[PDB]
Amino acid sequence: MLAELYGSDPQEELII
Amino acid sequence: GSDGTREFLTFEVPLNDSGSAGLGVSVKGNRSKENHADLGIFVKSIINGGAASKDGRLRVNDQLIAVNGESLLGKANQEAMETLRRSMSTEGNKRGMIQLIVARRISRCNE
Repeated sequence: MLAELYGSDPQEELII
Repeated sequence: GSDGTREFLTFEVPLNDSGSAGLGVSVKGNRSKENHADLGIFVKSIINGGAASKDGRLRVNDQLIAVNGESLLGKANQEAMETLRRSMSTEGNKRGMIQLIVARRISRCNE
């Protein structure tokens, strides 16, 4: 359940 | 000669079912960790309850090129978001309908 993708990213999302 | 070409589709979304969300799309930007450069802004989730969804019928992981005629193809993800937030609302309610240019990559891995 942990370690998805690889990188320090919070996934920058924007909702329009 | 068409194999791995990308097509630009333009969706025009009226600010009718707006308020539910702006358009009702969720986008996110990704960066190449190898290239150390942005890959641009891509659709992540369509909100089925928004004009862009209802009228446009756009897809997930599509690459956002331009919004209301203003292009973000070239500016970084955080830049792009500012351009989006500003133009989608400010120029969206201005025009009355918002124009979205999104790019379709002809590849099988597409949703």
